[PDB]
Amino acid sequence: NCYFPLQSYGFQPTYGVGYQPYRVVVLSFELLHAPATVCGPKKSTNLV
Amino acid sequence: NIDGYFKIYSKHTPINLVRDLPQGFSALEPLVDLPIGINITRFQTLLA
Ligand SMILES: *[C@@H]1O[C@H](CO)[C@@H](O)[C@H](O)[C@H]1NC(C)=O
Repeated sequence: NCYFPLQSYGFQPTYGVGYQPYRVVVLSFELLHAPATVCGPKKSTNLV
Repeated sequence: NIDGYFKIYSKHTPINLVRDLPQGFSALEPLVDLPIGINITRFQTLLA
């Protein structure tokens, strides 16, 4: 009942669509306690 | 430092004087502004 805590995944291009590997990005952000130092892009239109 | 925006205004101007801070008039243009957010209470320079 002593166990090493980690269990490395096994990857084979043969595996089921689920046991196959899947990359993740979590776009986390922590919000609204300081000056903003990011924005989304601000559009522009040609000048008349 | 203004609400976590840290601002610099500055000048280089030529002179010819022996002793004291020259009497006269010139203004400082804004140079840069950085949203550093922190609480500066004190500061030091850097000689070489
Ligand atoms: C800056 O200082 C004020 C007063 O101590 C405090 O309310 C604020 O939470 C501080 N902010 C940071 C980023 O430490």
